[PDB]
Amino acid sequence: CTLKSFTVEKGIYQTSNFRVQPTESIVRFPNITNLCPFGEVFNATRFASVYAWNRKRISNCVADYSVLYNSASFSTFKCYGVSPTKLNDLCFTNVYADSFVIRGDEVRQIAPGQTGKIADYNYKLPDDFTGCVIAWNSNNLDSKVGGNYNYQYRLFRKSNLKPFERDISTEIYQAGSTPCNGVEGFNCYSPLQSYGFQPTNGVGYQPYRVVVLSFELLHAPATVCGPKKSTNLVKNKCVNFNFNGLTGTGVLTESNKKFLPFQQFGRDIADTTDAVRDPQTLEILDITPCSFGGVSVITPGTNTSNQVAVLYQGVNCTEVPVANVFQTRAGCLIGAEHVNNSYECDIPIGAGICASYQTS
Amino acid sequence: GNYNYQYRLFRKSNLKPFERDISTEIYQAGSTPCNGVEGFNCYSPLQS
Amino acid sequence: QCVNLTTRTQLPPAYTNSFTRGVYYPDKVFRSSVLHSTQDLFLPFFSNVTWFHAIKRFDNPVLPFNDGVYFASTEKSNIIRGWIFGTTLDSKTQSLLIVNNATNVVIKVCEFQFCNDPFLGVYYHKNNKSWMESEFRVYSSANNCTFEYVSQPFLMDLEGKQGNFKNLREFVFKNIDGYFKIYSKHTPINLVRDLPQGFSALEPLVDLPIGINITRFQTLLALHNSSSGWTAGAAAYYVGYLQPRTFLLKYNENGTITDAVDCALDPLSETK
Ligand SMILES: *[C@@H]1O[C@H](CO)[C@@H](O[C@@H]2O[C@H](CO)[C@@H](O)[C@H](O)[C@H]2NC(C)=O)[C@H](O)[C@H]1NC(C)=O
Ligand SMILES: *[C@@H]1O[C@H](CO)[C@@H](O[C@@H]2O[C@H](CO)[C@@H](O)[C@H](O)[C@H]2NC(C)=O)[C@H](O)[C@H]1NC(C)=O
Ligand SMILES: *[C@@H]1O[C@H](CO)[C@@H](O[C@@H]2O[C@H](CO)[C@@H](O)[C@H](O)[C@H]2NC(C)=O)[C@H](O)[C@H]1NC(C)=O
Ligand SMILES: *[C@@H]1O[C@H](CO)[C@@H](O)[C@H](O)[C@H]1NC(C)=O
Ligand SMILES: *[C@@H]1O[C@H](CO)[C@@H](O)[C@H](O)[C@H]1NC(C)=O
Ligand SMILES: *[C@@H]1O[C@H](CO)[C@@H](O)[C@H](O)[C@H]1NC(C)=O
Ligand SMILES: *[C@@H]1O[C@H](CO)[C@@H](O)[C@H](O)[C@H]1NC(C)=O
Ligand SMILES: *[C@@H]1O[C@H](CO)[C@@H](O)[C@H](O)[C@H]1NC(C)=O
Repeated sequence: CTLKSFTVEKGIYQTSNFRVQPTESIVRFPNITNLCPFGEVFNATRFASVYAWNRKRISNCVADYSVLYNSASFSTFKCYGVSPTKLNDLCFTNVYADSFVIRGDEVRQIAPGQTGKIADYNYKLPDDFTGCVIAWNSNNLDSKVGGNYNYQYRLFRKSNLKPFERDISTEIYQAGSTPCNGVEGFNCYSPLQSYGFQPTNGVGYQPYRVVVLSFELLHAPATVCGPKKSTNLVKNKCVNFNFNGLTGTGVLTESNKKFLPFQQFGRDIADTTDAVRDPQTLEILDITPCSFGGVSVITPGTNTSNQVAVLYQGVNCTEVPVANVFQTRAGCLIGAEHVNNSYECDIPIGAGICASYQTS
Repeated sequence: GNYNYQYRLFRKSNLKPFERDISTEIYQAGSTPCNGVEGFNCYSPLQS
Repeated sequence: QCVNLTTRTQLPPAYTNSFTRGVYYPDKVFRSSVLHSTQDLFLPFFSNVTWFHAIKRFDNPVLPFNDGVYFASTEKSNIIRGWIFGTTLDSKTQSLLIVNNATNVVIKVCEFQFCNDPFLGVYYHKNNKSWMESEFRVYSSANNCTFEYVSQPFLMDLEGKQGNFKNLREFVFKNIDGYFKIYSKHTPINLVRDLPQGFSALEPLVDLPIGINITRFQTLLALHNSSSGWTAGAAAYYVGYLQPRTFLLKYNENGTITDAVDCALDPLSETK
């Protein structure tokens, strides 16, 4: 097929370059670390309303999501940027966390580009919003038997405010153009109205505890993203590895060399990576490429016979099955029987070894 | 409100070129399986 | 309160030359018995480093900042404590504070207000030679801020006047694409206080991922109440500016830098 002909004459040919096939792949990265203390916020004494929802800055920590996400302790969930399943893989420079408790009957107005009492006066989101919004049913504790009127919400507002621009001043709202005189008067309203949450409330009237997690992109280096896993290392196999973001394929072996406690990567004069420090345990490993070499076919002319021999170059042929035998300095040759007798060369192989056709 | 048009907001992952889905079974956002058709993470795979 | 000093002396910028200094590890890579060539920001050889004497006698103006800086000081009893970083440093732009305590050093990135002479003077007490600090008057509180960090301190010996100044602190500060990188080394000498010959490598210490525009900085040093009101001992330091150049470096067998040469100095160097 290679020679593009139906006749082959005496002589060795080269083709079909050979390389060992890897088995599996591995990942190895530093231990879990300063995880963010957002749990105490979720497990706090007093939670916020929608007029003054808790806005907090989160940075310089890892925020565990999957354990909290897949836990059944949530009610509804909506990520607007990407699939939540890979939330751990996107890193945020800084996270704006917005935690509050409201009545679920207006939860549809939480989403950006929605109209409602809570989506027009106090709580707003931009059209290009990205952050994820999570809500949990919380009628058990937020509700009060006598009516939890400590909670309040911005009932009124003259002009709609920009997203994330909370106003906590409670100046007497002027419904009409008539001037307002005194603390209370005609066309004078209290902007904040008290929530009513009770165990006797039905669906929607049950309070919802909601967290919205927006974040800033690329103006400063990303810092906050979920934890990442790893698998136990293996040795003496041509495998794939992702060490400190460097992906490679090779065989891992122990090393007698000693790095400085600050360098991680070993390089040669040819400027390629050959020694790596494990991130979990402090040790130094050498990387050897798994074997590769072109194949040679030795054959008399197809006029004579059809039997052939195969030579693997630069391969110890204890490693041939992973793809009569005889090893020479040029590689391992199979299909031919070597003899103690000596003749003149007919077809050369190398290192003084020549092959020929002779009787049987 | 012409909500007559839907779109598959929820799916396992991306798809090959030139395939379409008709199945509308309950989504599984959480690793915990959702028995029945309701509960936590038991979302419909469509949005209006 | 904002206390200011009256007993200090101003001196013209003294000129000195390092003859070998300003070499650090450019990255985290192991190389053995090899010669490498790299292009990066280094302190030019044989340059005009500026010498400031702080011996009662203060000399700490605001110095320009560009492409990092090289700061080297020898001093015993630890009168130097840190620095500040920013562009206007007046309660309206993000500011950075470095201050080395005998306890764990603290790193802060916040808004800040500053006095005309802010410092961390320690009142001398006859009861204990290493008395606690008294007047640390830099700021009370500006507002909500961004970044806080704590780490172990760098040196020791709050007191001592040994004949051989075992304290040589060399630092290089860089700020690249939102990372503030610090390279540090602490080496002793037993000879004259001037810049030594020889060769040494500055191992990397830390990088802080905040991301700000820094254009000016100022050093922070403490002060004693020992005599005549406010009088300190003897201290000095040297400031030098970086430039983009290509260096040739020699990694030894053990993996440690042993020699370097500048490829823009003289024809012999570049033909090397
Ligand atoms: C908030 O408090 C609840 C109540 O204890 C925590 O829920 C428990 O969390 C521990 C942590 O491992 C689990 O072992 C328990 O099984 C949980 N309780 C139940 C009933 O399953 C919750 O974890 C706390 N929040 C955070 C972020 O830790
Ligand atoms: C500390 O909080 C104050 C109050 O929210 C912040 O000042 C406000 O910042 C927003 C965002 O630019 C402005 O719209 C307001 O006008 C600011 N208020 C005033 C009175 O000027 C301030 O930015 C916060 N500091 C930090 C470092 O985040
Ligand atoms: C570089 O490493 C070698 C070994 O990897 C060090 O050689 C050892 O040195 C100690 C003290 O001089 C001897 O006790 C050992 O017998 C030496 N072992 C070998 C194998 O040489 C060498 O000291 C290191 N370089 C420096 C500057 O210390
Ligand atoms: C084989 O070789 C002989 C002589 O060299 C020739 O006559 C014959 O045609 C050849 N056969 C084929 C199939 O090439
Ligand atoms: C092949 O491998 C075996 C065992 O690993 C060894 O004894 C032999 O010397 C090797 N031969 C070559 C040519 O590498
Ligand atoms: C070649 O001769 C040696 C020595 O006589 C013997 O050990 C070996 O088995 C012989 N090999 C063959 C293939 O005849
Ligand atoms: C460096 O300092 C020396 C000594 O003061 C001076 O002669 C020389 O001109 C200076 N070179 C500069 C400033 O480039
Ligand atoms: C940061 O400071 C620079 C230098 O004065 C100035 O352009 C501006 O104040 C800031 N620029 C950017 C890009 O942040």
